[PDB]
Amino acid sequence: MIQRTPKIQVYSRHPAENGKSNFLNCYVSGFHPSDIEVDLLKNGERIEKVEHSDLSFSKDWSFYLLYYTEFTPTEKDEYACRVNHVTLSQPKIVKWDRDM
Repeated sequence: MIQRTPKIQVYSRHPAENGKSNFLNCYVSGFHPSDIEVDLLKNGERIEKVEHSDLSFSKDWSFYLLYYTEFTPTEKDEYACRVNHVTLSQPKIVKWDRDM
């Protein structure tokens, strides 16, 4: 058996075909087992509709999850990714850097 802690990246992108749109992305990578809980938070509160969740694996040992949704951020609001996994003794909260 193997277990691997997820790596978590939080970042924003504008789709080229719709440059005014802005997406907040969670990239949760390299984890095992696949059982996982992932939320986007806005001001400590969970975001309800998250347009997309794309799950894949490399070889059998490793999963990859892209979690993302459109958003309109102000300089006041705060966004984060919360991840819970059996490898983590406490839920991992990764804040969005407004420069990324």
